[PDB]
Order: sequence, then structure tokens, then C-alpha cells
Amino acid sequence: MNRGALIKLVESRYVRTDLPEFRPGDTVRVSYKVKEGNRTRIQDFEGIVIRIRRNGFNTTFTVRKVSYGVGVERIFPLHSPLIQKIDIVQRGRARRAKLYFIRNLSDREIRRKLRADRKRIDKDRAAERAAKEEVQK
Amino acid sequence: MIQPQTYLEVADNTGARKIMCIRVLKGSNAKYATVGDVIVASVKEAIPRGAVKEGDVVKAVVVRTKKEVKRPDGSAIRFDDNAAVIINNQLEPRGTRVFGPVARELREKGFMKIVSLAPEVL
Amino acid sequence: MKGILGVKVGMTRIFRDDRAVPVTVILAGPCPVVQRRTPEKDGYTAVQLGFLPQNPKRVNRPLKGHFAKAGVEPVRILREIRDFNPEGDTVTVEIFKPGERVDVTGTSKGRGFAGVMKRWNFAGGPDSHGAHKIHRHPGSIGNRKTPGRVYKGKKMAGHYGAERVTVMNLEVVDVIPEENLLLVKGAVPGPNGGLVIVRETKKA
Amino acid sequence: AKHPVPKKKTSKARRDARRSHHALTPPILVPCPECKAMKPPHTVCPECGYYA
Amino acid sequence: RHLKSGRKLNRHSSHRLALYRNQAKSLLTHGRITTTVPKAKELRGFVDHLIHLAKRGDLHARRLVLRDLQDVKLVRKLFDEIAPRYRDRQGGYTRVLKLAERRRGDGAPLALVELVE
RNA sequence: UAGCGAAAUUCCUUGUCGGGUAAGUUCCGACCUGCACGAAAAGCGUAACGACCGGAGCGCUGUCUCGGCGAGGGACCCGG
RNA sequence: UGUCGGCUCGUCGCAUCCUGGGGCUGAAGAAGGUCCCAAGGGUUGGGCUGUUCGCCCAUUAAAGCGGCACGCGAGCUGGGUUCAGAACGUCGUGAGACAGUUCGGUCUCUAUCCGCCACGGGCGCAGGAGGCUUGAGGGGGGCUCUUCCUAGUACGAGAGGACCGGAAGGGACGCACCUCUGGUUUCCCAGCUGUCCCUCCAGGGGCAUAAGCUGGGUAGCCAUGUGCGGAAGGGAUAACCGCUGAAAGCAUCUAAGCGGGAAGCCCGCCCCAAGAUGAGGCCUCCCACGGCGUCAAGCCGGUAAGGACCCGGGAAGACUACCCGGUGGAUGGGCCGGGGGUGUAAGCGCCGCGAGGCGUUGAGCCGACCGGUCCCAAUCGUCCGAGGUCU
Ligand SMILES: [Mg+2]
Ligand SMILES: [Mg+2]
Ligand SMILES: [Mg+2]
Ligand SMILES: [Mg+2]
Ligand SMILES: [Mg+2]
Ligand SMILES: [Mg+2]
Ligand SMILES: [Mg+2]
Ligand SMILES: [Mg+2]
Ligand SMILES: [Mg+2]
Ligand SMILES: [Mg+2]
Ligand SMILES: [Mg+2]
Ligand SMILES: [Mg+2]
Ligand SMILES: [Mg+2]
Ligand SMILES: [Mg+2]
Ligand SMILES: [Mg+2]
Ligand SMILES: [Mg+2]
Ligand SMILES: [Mg+2]
Ligand SMILES: [Mg+2]
Ligand SMILES: [Mg+2]
Ligand SMILES: [Mg+2]
Ligand SMILES: [Mg+2]
Ligand SMILES: [Mg+2]
Ligand SMILES: [Mg+2]
Ligand SMILES: [Mg+2]
Ligand SMILES: [Mg+2]
Ligand SMILES: [Mg+2]
Ligand SMILES: [Mg+2]
Ligand SMILES: [Mg+2]
Ligand SMILES: [Mg+2]
Ligand SMILES: [Mg+2]
Ligand SMILES: [Mg+2]
Ligand SMILES: [Mg+2]
Ligand SMILES: [Mg+2]
Ligand SMILES: [Mg+2]
Ligand SMILES: [Mg+2]
Ligand SMILES: [Mg+2]
Ligand SMILES: [Mg+2]
Ligand SMILES: [Mg+2]
Ligand SMILES: [Mg+2]
Ligand SMILES: [Mg+2]
Ligand SMILES: [Mg+2]
Ligand SMILES: [Mg+2]
Ligand SMILES: [Mg+2]
Ligand SMILES: [Mg+2]
Ligand SMILES: [Mg+2]
Ligand SMILES: [Mg+2]
Ligand SMILES: [Mg+2]
Ligand SMILES: [Mg+2]
Ligand SMILES: [Mg+2]
Ligand SMILES: [Mg+2]
Ligand SMILES: [Mg+2]
Ligand SMILES: [Mg+2]
Ligand SMILES: [Mg+2]
Ligand SMILES: [Mg+2]
Ligand SMILES: [Mg+2]
Ligand SMILES: [Mg+2]
Ligand SMILES: [Mg+2]
Ligand SMILES: [Mg+2]
Ligand SMILES: [Mg+2]
Ligand SMILES: [Mg+2]
Ligand SMILES: [Mg+2]
Ligand SMILES: [Mg+2]
Ligand SMILES: [Mg+2]
Ligand SMILES: [Mg+2]
Ligand SMILES: [Mg+2]
Ligand SMILES: [Mg+2]
Ligand SMILES: [Mg+2]
Ligand SMILES: [Mg+2]
Ligand SMILES: [Mg+2]
Ligand SMILES: [Mg+2]
Ligand SMILES: [Mg+2]
Ligand SMILES: [Mg+2]
Ligand SMILES: [Mg+2]
Ligand SMILES: [Mg+2]
Ligand SMILES: [Mg+2]
Ligand SMILES: [Mg+2]
Ligand SMILES: [Mg+2]
Ligand SMILES: [Mg+2]
Ligand SMILES: [Mg+2]
Ligand SMILES: [Mg+2]
Ligand SMILES: [Mg+2]
Ligand SMILES: [Mg+2]
Ligand SMILES: [Mg+2]
Ligand SMILES: [Mg+2]
Ligand SMILES: [Mg+2]
Ligand SMILES: [Mg+2]
Ligand SMILES: [Mg+2]
Ligand SMILES: [Mg+2]
Ligand SMILES: [Mg+2]
Ligand SMILES: [Mg+2]
Ligand SMILES: [Mg+2]
Ligand SMILES: [Mg+2]
Ligand SMILES: [Mg+2]
Ligand SMILES: [Mg+2]
Ligand SMILES: [Mg+2]
Ligand SMILES: [Mg+2]
Ligand SMILES: [Mg+2]
Ligand SMILES: [Mg+2]
Ligand SMILES: [Mg+2]
Ligand SMILES: [Mg+2]
Ligand SMILES: [Mg+2]
Ligand SMILES: [Mg+2]
Ligand SMILES: [Mg+2]
Ligand SMILES: [Mg+2]
Ligand SMILES: [Mg+2]
Ligand SMILES: [Mg+2]
Ligand SMILES: [Mg+2]
Ligand SMILES: [Mg+2]
Ligand SMILES: [Mg+2]
Ligand SMILES: [Mg+2]
Ligand SMILES: [Mg+2]
Ligand SMILES: [Mg+2]
Ligand SMILES: [Mg+2]
Ligand SMILES: [Mg+2]
Ligand SMILES: [Mg+2]
Ligand SMILES: [Mg+2]
Ligand SMILES: [Mg+2]
Ligand SMILES: [Mg+2]
Ligand SMILES: [Mg+2]
Ligand SMILES: [Mg+2]
Ligand SMILES: [Mg+2]
Ligand SMILES: [Mg+2]
Ligand SMILES: [Mg+2]
Ligand SMILES: [Mg+2]
Ligand SMILES: [Mg+2]
Ligand SMILES: [Mg+2]
Ligand SMILES: [Mg+2]
Ligand SMILES: [Mg+2]
Ligand SMILES: [Mg+2]
Ligand SMILES: [Mg+2]
Ligand SMILES: [Mg+2]
Ligand SMILES: [Mg+2]
Ligand SMILES: [Mg+2]
Ligand SMILES: [Mg+2]
Ligand SMILES: [Mg+2]
Ligand SMILES: [Mg+2]
Ligand SMILES: [Mg+2]
Ligand SMILES: [Mg+2]
Ligand SMILES: [Mg+2]
Ligand SMILES: [Mg+2]
Ligand SMILES: [Mg+2]
Ligand SMILES: [Mg+2]
Ligand SMILES: [Mg+2]
Ligand SMILES: [Mg+2]
Ligand SMILES: [Mg+2]
Ligand SMILES: [Mg+2]
Ligand SMILES: [Mg+2]
Ligand SMILES: [Mg+2]
Repeated sequence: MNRGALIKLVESRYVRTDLPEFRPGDTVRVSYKVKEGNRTRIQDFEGIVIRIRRNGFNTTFTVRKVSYGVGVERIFPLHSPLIQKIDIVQRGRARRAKLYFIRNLSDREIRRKLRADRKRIDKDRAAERAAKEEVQK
Repeated sequence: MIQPQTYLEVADNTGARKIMCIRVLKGSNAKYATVGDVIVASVKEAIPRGAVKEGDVVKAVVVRTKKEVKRPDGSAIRFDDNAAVIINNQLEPRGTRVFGPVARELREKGFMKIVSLAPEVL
Repeated sequence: MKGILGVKVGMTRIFRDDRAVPVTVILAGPCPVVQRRTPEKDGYTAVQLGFLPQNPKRVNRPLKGHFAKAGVEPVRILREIRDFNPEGDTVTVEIFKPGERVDVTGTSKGRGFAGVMKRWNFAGGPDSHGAHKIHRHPGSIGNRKTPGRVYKGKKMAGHYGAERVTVMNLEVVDVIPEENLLLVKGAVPGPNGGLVIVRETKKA
Repeated sequence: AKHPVPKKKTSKARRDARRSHHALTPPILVPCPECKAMKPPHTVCPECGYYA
Repeated sequence: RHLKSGRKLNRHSSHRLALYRNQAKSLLTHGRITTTVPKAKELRGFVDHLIHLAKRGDLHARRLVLRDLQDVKLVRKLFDEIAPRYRDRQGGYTRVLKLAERRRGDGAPLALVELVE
């Protein structure tokens, strides 16, 4: 009995592992399986991760973009059986965790407020192709 | 979630730029209305010589909302504004081409015209 | 009429096909039938289920004799499922199969001495235009000389919650015999680590 | 003085009745291993001492 | 009702934090201290975390204790005599015996906070 | 008489017409059958001024749909 | 014996607004008219006015009427109405005056009894005890719409358009829940400004509220979020429809008798409930007298099964009660691990004149959640508790 939580964690096996690291303050696009009529699309959603809300499994994260003049925000269960892929598309200096502040002034300002994590970025490309060397060769 | 007195943004060339909600047209006493719902509304401001005038009492359908809507698959979605498209009493969109994204719920609700005319459907 | 004891462990969500489903994790741990109740000598039919093991240190009570008269390991808690005569041994989450539906009883969370505002979801009075000492108050509670009293039943502030609560027709989503877990559609009374009985519904 | 006010002098009986549960109870004391004196349970006390 | 939560206390935000500081200081000055069972039971933990922090070393943790306590001379006593004593002992640097005697003229039950040994 | 007029004066009265509103017994323009304005108990008008009284719009918000949580001083429990 | 209106909370009637049932129809169908049965539940939001009333906007299944001191001011408000001020019209020589207008104008912290909402103490339940039930009696709830199929069928010239039966989704409401959504989270973290201080730099503390401010936030609590309910089904019945049927050769639903028949009645569902003194029932445990009372029911100190006190505590809680734990122990505190929150601590090295920047580093800190470990503390102990009436 003593592990009422560990018990919960056992119900968890619906959890994914493939999906990549990505922390708030850096853009990324998720591929979402969608039901157009009856068949199934794979609508993409590219935008900035506005807030990651950690809670082990069922931790969620939220993306923000501006399709056609209107700003739009989506939320995804980090372990949803409906996220085909999720490619990171750029990384930036956060300096904060939850960052809804980007809402009330997005533009040339939103840029020069999340420059580029040339730190993490270099870990990206480097350990990216590097670890690829050790599986190519 | 829209309710009476709420100002919507008009998402089409209806001619109208803004309308206030008069009645949420669900049940006999619905508190609010979200995407896919229809509402009676007043044209509180509108473009010159447009197809619709200020004070025109009209029906429309919510297509974008500040309060997030929950998809059955656990996902959610919200827009930066509350928007709606003015419609026929036949429930067909008066003005032609609409602009700004729209919610997928309109699909399940049977507004093919608008989801068609949509620049994008999130 | 199936029935089985358990404890509310907590709750999260799982995905059915491609659509998320909120669920509470009951734990219908092994329950040894400790006594049968027949009309022959009880007047009614039911089954004394036991639940959760116990160190003989507290069982010092001659309860040991009750558990003895049935050769069972002395449990901690035991309650009856009515009109349910199993077979002469032990019930499991197995009595329930996925897709079945269940009624569930529990002791709601204790909200203590409650404001009528919350106890009965009243509406009290104006946050503003006057009186200011009657905000969360009930207002009138009767009429003049006639009747001249107050109805037995009048909704008034008092102890709210910690009562017995049965919630109806939950669907049994999953059942993991491996570790004695019942998976239902979330809405189940009591707090985590709380005791709770679960049984067949009355759709018919 | 203001609004609510007792209608009738409380009966001297009805009074003492209200005092039904007013009586006190003796403090719970116990002999200690140290001195022969009396302590309340779970309490270090003078003429005695303790151990850790 | 509230309380489903955790912890307890009278007074208010500042005055209450300051209470713990002032009590810890004196506990770390005299080792033994007598106050009301409650204050004692609370002060209990607050102190330990301090002791156990001084049980560590980095001036970091030094400065961290330097926050609640304020006397430099006093923090030395903590690192250079208190912490040493309690090395090789996981927590519990603090004991709380219930006093058998009530404060007069307020009926308050007293008790005993003491640096364990 | 001039001027003014459903008025801090209009009973019928929410008078009629127009403006404002989705919808206006209020407000504002107008007409005049003024129950019962009217010329120093002054008539009409007037920039500015007003913790005076009326109507409207923007802004903003627990005023409200409709409540929730939280803090301290009471209220509760023990001693005086 | 405080008077209108509003607000809060309602509850009852039924002469029924809606949903249910039914006869007649100038009822083809759909829709409607009208009468009869039928309170179970339901009976929206805004403009105008102090308003009640009413007109109007937009909806609805519908936007019922009325009683309860025109319910409800020791509950609230105080726009109107009824004081003192001031004014207009208006009457009066005047002082003043007007169901004529107009602006202003002090609604009382403590509930004794009944009643009500909750929660305890006592005694009882003719042995003492631990646990588990029965359900007499009672309470809660009882709403409804839309689309799809049957069927573009019956019906109708057509335009329209069903019964019956079946599926799907929605409004309001109610119980419960924190997974998700979303709030708060008063010191969990971070940043910022003035100042005063430790200790000169760095680092840090107080105060700026009862958090100085700002950004963000777990558990808990919660609604905007989640799940579930209204039935189904059995019985009796209303208006009504009908069988068999006489008085009264026929005829008649009735007089004997029988079947059909409502959101309604009884049950069924959820909650309370043996102070149901008519104190129920089942499983298990304890068991004689040991001493005065001869006769009789009593009395006394010791007892048993057991319980209590005390202490550590708890999604229990005003208090008490309820519940768990008490070393044979993981009950609270501490420590440790995880979860979570914040978002690269300090110190040092490097770059820059400098503010700063970069590495170390997802670092440091770290409440409430999940769990581990006897370091801390629940030590030691005391008191009560049958010996079981008679037929
Ligand atoms: Mg707006
Ligand atoms: Mg205009
Ligand atoms: Mg208009
Ligand atoms: Mg107009
Ligand atoms: Mg989706
Ligand atoms: Mg979907
Ligand atoms: Mg068109
Ligand atoms: Mg969808
Ligand atoms: Mg359509
Ligand atoms: Mg398109
Ligand atoms: Mg027993
Ligand atoms: Mg039952
Ligand atoms: Mg039954
Ligand atoms: Mg079985
Ligand atoms: Mg007032
Ligand atoms: Mg006032
Ligand atoms: Mg007041
Ligand atoms: Mg007042
Ligand atoms: Mg007052
Ligand atoms: Mg009264
Ligand atoms: Mg009476
Ligand atoms: Mg098996
Ligand atoms: Mg197993
Ligand atoms: Mg007492
Ligand atoms: Mg000693
Ligand atoms: Mg705790
Ligand atoms: Mg202070
Ligand atoms: Mg302060
Ligand atoms: Mg001190
Ligand atoms: Mg002192
Ligand atoms: Mg700590
Ligand atoms: Mg050091
Ligand atoms: Mg000093
Ligand atoms: Mg003239
Ligand atoms: Mg007029
Ligand atoms: Mg004038
Ligand atoms: Mg008018
Ligand atoms: Mg007009
Ligand atoms: Mg007009
Ligand atoms: Mg005028
Ligand atoms: Mg006249
Ligand atoms: Mg004249
Ligand atoms: Mg004159
Ligand atoms: Mg004159
Ligand atoms: Mg003048
Ligand atoms: Mg003038
Ligand atoms: Mg002027
Ligand atoms: Mg003035
Ligand atoms: Mg002046
Ligand atoms: Mg207005
Ligand atoms: Mg302006
Ligand atoms: Mg405004
Ligand atoms: Mg408080
Ligand atoms: Mg209290
Ligand atoms: Mg008191
Ligand atoms: Mg009738
Ligand atoms: Mg009639
Ligand atoms: Mg009807
Ligand atoms: Mg018809
Ligand atoms: Mg009819
Ligand atoms: Mg008036
Ligand atoms: Mg209305
Ligand atoms: Mg009424
Ligand atoms: Mg009258
Ligand atoms: Mg009358
Ligand atoms: Mg009245
Ligand atoms: Mg009053
Ligand atoms: Mg009044
Ligand atoms: Mg009144
Ligand atoms: Mg006033
Ligand atoms: Mg007025
Ligand atoms: Mg007045
Ligand atoms: Mg006067
Ligand atoms: Mg005169
Ligand atoms: Mg008159
Ligand atoms: Mg007035
Ligand atoms: Mg004034
Ligand atoms: Mg007045
Ligand atoms: Mg007061
Ligand atoms: Mg009072
Ligand atoms: Mg009383
Ligand atoms: Mg109770
Ligand atoms: Mg007592
Ligand atoms: Mg009692
Ligand atoms: Mg009954
Ligand atoms: Mg009933
Ligand atoms: Mg009832
Ligand atoms: Mg009722
Ligand atoms: Mg068809
Ligand atoms: Mg046809
Ligand atoms: Mg067809
Ligand atoms: Mg046709
Ligand atoms: Mg035909
Ligand atoms: Mg035909
Ligand atoms: Mg035709
Ligand atoms: Mg047709
Ligand atoms: Mg649907
Ligand atoms: Mg939280
Ligand atoms: Mg400072
Ligand atoms: Mg200092
Ligand atoms: Mg100071
Ligand atoms: Mg100082
Ligand atoms: Mg201060
Ligand atoms: Mg803040
Ligand atoms: Mg926030
Ligand atoms: Mg709700
Ligand atoms: Mg809703
Ligand atoms: Mg039900
Ligand atoms: Mg429902
Ligand atoms: Mg339903
Ligand atoms: Mg139902
Ligand atoms: Mg039947
Ligand atoms: Mg029948
Ligand atoms: Mg009968
Ligand atoms: Mg016939
Ligand atoms: Mg015959
Ligand atoms: Mg005859
Ligand atoms: Mg015959
Ligand atoms: Mg008969
Ligand atoms: Mg029958
Ligand atoms: Mg029948
Ligand atoms: Mg019961
Ligand atoms: Mg019982
Ligand atoms: Mg009886
Ligand atoms: Mg014996
Ligand atoms: Mg004898
Ligand atoms: Mg004798
Ligand atoms: Mg205790
Ligand atoms: Mg306690
Ligand atoms: Mg115990
Ligand atoms: Mg003991
Ligand atoms: Mg624990
Ligand atoms: Mg704990
Ligand atoms: Mg920890
Ligand atoms: Mg965990
Ligand atoms: Mg972690
Ligand atoms: Mg983390
Ligand atoms: Mg750094
Ligand atoms: Mg720092
Ligand atoms: Mg650093
Ligand atoms: Mg340099
Ligand atoms: Mg780490
Ligand atoms: Mg460290
Ligand atoms: Mg660390
Ligand atoms: Mg940690
Ligand atoms: Mg801290
Ligand atoms: Mg160990
Ligand atoms: Mg006999």
C-alpha cells in the first residue's frame, strides 16, 4: 500500500520518451494528428513555448503564434498519443519560467528579449552531429 | 465565453467592425456561449456604405474566443480576441470571404462555409 | 450484485484510442469473506467482506475469535455488501470487467461548520450598495405571525461534508489484477487514502 | 440594552440546570519513578528529574 | 474550514518569522530554553535546519544561517562547536520536554527546548 | 406685450414629432389647448466657477453573471 | 402591531403558463380551438420608471395566477412614502397651505424562551463487553428542448407532414471531485526602488501593510474545469377508453365483478434513522461472591472481556465528538530520496575603462505533496469496568 503515488505511476505507461528537450523561451513546432471529416491530417503548429507546466506524466506545455494577424495559443499533453513529432526550431534566452509577458508586446520587441541560447544551440549542433558520428561510424 | 453585453470582433467583410452580444442562442437561459454557438448582436460600429449598418440587429456565430476551449483529446486552444461571423437567418454567412483563424469546432457544428472560407483552421 | 472494498489512491488520466479520459484509481485490494448473512438466521442476504491486513497487537479484542471462526487473517476493516453471495473465499477486482459500470460509496471531505453561502450555494447579499454586515447572510427565514415558526428542513448554516456519499453509474475503464487496481471515471467521494466501497450499478 | 433582551428572569432552577456540565475534573496525576512525589504524565517535574 | 494544509502559528508574517529568529538565537546561546509548548514545538524544526546547515561547511551555508541569526560571533559558536558535536547524527539536534508547570496569570503550559545530548 | 414654454411651473401625461438605444415614464431638439410662465418676490440669455441636481459616451474594474482563495483584528477554546 | 418597492430566503393553493393524460372539434396532416384530469418539477436576460403595474428589446417548453400582517426592515436596502431646509406653479391680506412638482435629509454591536441549523454531556435499552447489520418512521430528487432514423411513409391537390418506435446532442439545476482547463497559494523562488544597519567591497537583514513593489507558484481550498444524477422497472389510480351485465325481453362501462389508463400516488434510486422506551437483530468474547444485607431489592473494596485518562497526530474539528498512532512504534518534527516551484546561488577564473557579460551551472534555494530512516519526541503510569431481578 505505502506508495499510493508509485501506484499512480504504474497506471502510467501511456508515457512517451522520443519527444525532445525544449524549455520555455524558444520556438518549436508540433505535428498534431487531426480529424478532417473522418480521415486524419497532421496539422503543424509552429510557435513559441509560452509556459511549461511540469507534473511528471500529464505535464503540459503551451505554444503561442500569430496566424494571420490574430495571436493563437495551444496546449498539449506532453504525452499525448496525438503528437506525431515535435521538432525544436530555435532556442532562446529565457531568464524566466512562465513568460506570458510576451503577449502584451510581441514584435521587434519580442525578438530582442529572447535572443538566442548560443550556449544550448552549440550543444545542439555539436552533440547532435557528434553523437551521429558514433552511430554512422 | 461570450455573454450579453460582450463585444465581438467581426471576422468578415460583412461591413461591420464590432458587434455587442444581445442574446446567446442556445437553450432557454444559457449563461454563456463559446465557439460554434450563435448569438443575436447589435452592430456597434461599421464600415461606410457596408452591407450592414450600425444599430442593425443581427445573428452571428462565435469563431474565436479569449477563454480557452478544451478538445476532447486533452488539448486546448485560445485566441487573442473574441470574434464572430455575421450570418443569414438560414445560418449561412452573409458577407463572403472571412479572415482570421477559426476553431475546429465549427466543423462539428456544420459551418462548412466558414471553415472553407477560413485562411486557416486551428 | 457484485461488491468489493477499496481505497481511493488518487487520480490522473489515460488515453482511450485517441481521446483522453480522466480516471480515479480505486484499489480494490484482496477481501476475504468473513461471514455470510442468510435469511435462515440473519433475516437478510449479504456478505461480510474484510479488507486490509492487521497486526494482532490491536486485534487483542476477541475479534480474533470472529476471524478465527472463519480461519481468516485478521483484517483492519470490514463491511457488508448486500444481496451478494459470492463463492466461499475471496473477491478481487476481477468481479469487475472493463466496460462494466459501478456505483461507489465514500465519506466526502469534511468542510466543518459551513456558511449557508457554501453549504447550500445560497446567494446572500450585495457586496456594495449597503448594509455591509449581511454579505454572506441568508436573509429572511420565515413570515409574520403565521406560521410563526420555521420549517423542519430549513436550509441553514451547519456541518457540511464528511457525510456518506454514493455516486452513481461510473464506468469501469481499466482493471489491473496484477496489483489490485480499479479504474473508474474520476468523480469519486472521499480524499486520497480514504476507504470506499464499489459495486454493480442500477441502469437496470 | 438594545435589540435582543431576555423576556423573563431565568428561573433559579433553570439557571442551575444550565450549570449542569459546569463542574470541574481532578487533574490527572501519577507517581514518578524518581521521587515518590506526583507528576502529571509526560512531564519533567521538581523533586524528580528525568533521563535524556 | 481551512487547515487541510500544513504548519501552524499565531502573530503575523514578519513578527512571526522574527519570533523564530529571536528564539533560535537564544537557544543557540543558552542551549536550554523554556517557552510555551507551541512556540517550542515550532521552533524545534526551524533550529534543526540551522544546526544541520552549519553541519555543512561552505561559507554559502554559513551566510545562509547568517540570514536568520545575525550575530557573527554567534555563528562561529554554531560552526566551531555546535555543528561539530552533532556530526554523525542525522537530524534531531533538538529535544522538547513538556514542563509540568503552568505560567500564572495566563494559565500557559510551559515546556523545555534543549540542544540535544 | 417682449421674451419663454409638457418647464425646479403640464392634471389628462409616458401629450405628439424628431435624437440617442437592441429596446428610453428619464435625458436632449422641436411644436403650444401655458389645469396653473411672463417681465426687479424681475423676463429671457450668458464666458467662467460648483464636494449642487439630470442625461450620455470612452477608459477601468469583484458593482454584477457569481463566486473562489488568501491575510490580519474579533468571534471559538483555556487562565485572570 | 414600522408603513411601498427592491434584495435574500422561501413555502403553501390551484381557478394550470409549460411539460404529462384525456373527450369534443367547424380535428385530412401539421398546427390550433375548447372543456376535463393532473402540482412533480420548471416558469430566462435587458431598456424605461422609486415604482407595484405596464409598454418595449432579444429569447423560451413556458416566460401562470394567488395566500402566507398585499410573507419576509431584533435579515438587508432606504429610490418613494411621513418631520425640521430650499424652490416652482398654486390658494390665501397674511402666518401658512396642496393624494401638485422639485433638490436635501441619523434604519439601535450582545437572542432569555419557542422555532430552526448543527454538535455534545447524562441516563435509559432489567448480565458486562468488541464488531457487524435490519429498516418502522422520515428526508432528498423528481424540469425540458433540439436534431437524426423509422419516412419524405400514413395524410394531403399541393404547400406541408405525423402517430409508434429507436438513436445523438444541448440548457438550467443538484451531489461529488482536482486528473486536465483555470483561480488563489502572507513568505516557495526570483527581480526592483528608497533607506537604515552587519562589516570597508562583495554578500545579506529590517522597513516601506496588517506581503514595500513586481514576475511566477505545489498541496490545500475551488469553478470558468471534471464525472454522475433526473430514470428504468413493479403495483394501485385520475379524467377517460373498453369487456362481461341486470334492473328494464332491447339497450347501458355498473349496480355484482374485470381489463386499459398520467410528469401525478405507492414502491424502486441516494441520505438519516432502534430515545422505533413498541430501545430490534447476527458473529465473537468475559463469567459466579470475595464482604456486610437471613428473609427483599440493595450495599462494599477487589475483578474479567473491555474501556478510559494521558501523550504524538489527522483531508475529523468552533469546543466536544469521530478517526489513526503510542517503542511490539514510522504518529508528528528532523534528516535523506523523489515530486514540484523558481530559473544558472555564493566563491573563483575569464572579457569589458565601466554598467555588465561569459564559464563553472538547469546552479543554488526549496512549505503543504509521494516515500524512507528511530536522530527528536509518543517514557513511565493511573482509574473505571459482570459476578448477570422475578415467572
Ligand atoms: Mg471589451
Ligand atoms: Mg448611428
Ligand atoms: Mg440603435
Ligand atoms: Mg435607432
Ligand atoms: Mg486537436
Ligand atoms: Mg479532436
Ligand atoms: Mg451571401
Ligand atoms: Mg475538435
Ligand atoms: Mg449548415
Ligand atoms: Mg481554406
Ligand atoms: Mg469478537
Ligand atoms: Mg444499502
Ligand atoms: Mg435491495
Ligand atoms: Mg471473487
Ligand atoms: Mg449603509
Ligand atoms: Mg447611509
Ligand atoms: Mg450595517
Ligand atoms: Mg446603514
Ligand atoms: Mg448596524
Ligand atoms: Mg420580523
Ligand atoms: Mg404558530
Ligand atoms: Mg486471472
Ligand atoms: Mg500481487
Ligand atoms: Mg463536564
Ligand atoms: Mg536528568
Ligand atoms: Mg501535516
Ligand atoms: Mg520583523
Ligand atoms: Mg511587514
Ligand atoms: Mg528569543
Ligand atoms: Mg518567558
Ligand atoms: Mg525545513
Ligand atoms: Mg565556512
Ligand atoms: Mg545586533
Ligand atoms: Mg406672447
Ligand atoms: Mg416630454
Ligand atoms: Mg428651468
Ligand atoms: Mg413618452
Ligand atoms: Mg421619442
Ligand atoms: Mg426613438
Ligand atoms: Mg423640451
Ligand atoms: Mg384638463
Ligand atoms: Mg398666466
Ligand atoms: Mg402674475
Ligand atoms: Mg413684480
Ligand atoms: Mg432671479
Ligand atoms: Mg433660464
Ligand atoms: Mg448657463
Ligand atoms: Mg457646491
Ligand atoms: Mg464653494
Ligand atoms: Mg445606459
Ligand atoms: Mg477620451
Ligand atoms: Mg463605460
Ligand atoms: Mg482569519
Ligand atoms: Mg476556533
Ligand atoms: Mg466565548
Ligand atoms: Mg382542476
Ligand atoms: Mg380555463
Ligand atoms: Mg397539458
Ligand atoms: Mg392534429
Ligand atoms: Mg385537445
Ligand atoms: Mg419621482
Ligand atoms: Mg421577464
Ligand atoms: Mg409567491
Ligand atoms: Mg390588504
Ligand atoms: Mg389581505
Ligand atoms: Mg409587505
Ligand atoms: Mg430597519
Ligand atoms: Mg422596508
Ligand atoms: Mg420591504
Ligand atoms: Mg441616505
Ligand atoms: Mg428620487
Ligand atoms: Mg427619501
Ligand atoms: Mg423638526
Ligand atoms: Mg397672492
Ligand atoms: Mg390636486
Ligand atoms: Mg426627491
Ligand atoms: Mg447631499
Ligand atoms: Mg425626497
Ligand atoms: Mg460590531
Ligand atoms: Mg444577533
Ligand atoms: Mg440559548
Ligand atoms: Mg452526526
Ligand atoms: Mg461529562
Ligand atoms: Mg447523547
Ligand atoms: Mg422507508
Ligand atoms: Mg419518499
Ligand atoms: Mg420529497
Ligand atoms: Mg420538494
Ligand atoms: Mg425525410
Ligand atoms: Mg412530399
Ligand atoms: Mg431522407
Ligand atoms: Mg417538400
Ligand atoms: Mg397518401
Ligand atoms: Mg401522394
Ligand atoms: Mg405549391
Ligand atoms: Mg416539406
Ligand atoms: Mg453533437
Ligand atoms: Mg497551488
Ligand atoms: Mg533593501
Ligand atoms: Mg542586522
Ligand atoms: Mg528598523
Ligand atoms: Mg537589527
Ligand atoms: Mg509597520
Ligand atoms: Mg504576486
Ligand atoms: Mg497567477
Ligand atoms: Mg457550477
Ligand atoms: Mg459551463
Ligand atoms: Mg441516480
Ligand atoms: Mg447532466
Ligand atoms: Mg442528463
Ligand atoms: Mg434519467
Ligand atoms: Mg406497468
Ligand atoms: Mg396496472
Ligand atoms: Mg384498488
Ligand atoms: Mg367497443
Ligand atoms: Mg348481456
Ligand atoms: Mg323503466
Ligand atoms: Mg342485454
Ligand atoms: Mg361494479
Ligand atoms: Mg393488471
Ligand atoms: Mg389498470
Ligand atoms: Mg444506514
Ligand atoms: Mg444503526
Ligand atoms: Mg409503531
Ligand atoms: Mg474466575
Ligand atoms: Mg455463596
Ligand atoms: Mg452474608
Ligand atoms: Mg490528543
Ligand atoms: Mg486533538
Ligand atoms: Mg488508542
Ligand atoms: Mg504507555
Ligand atoms: Mg507519516
Ligand atoms: Mg505528517
Ligand atoms: Mg523533503
Ligand atoms: Mg513522486
Ligand atoms: Mg527535482
Ligand atoms: Mg523542476
Ligand atoms: Mg552565470
Ligand atoms: Mg543572489
Ligand atoms: Mg555565480
Ligand atoms: Mg579588468
Ligand atoms: Mg541537480
Ligand atoms: Mg549543495
Ligand atoms: Mg543540493
Ligand atoms: Mg527536495
Ligand atoms: Mg525557508
Ligand atoms: Mg537504516
Ligand atoms: Mg414461565
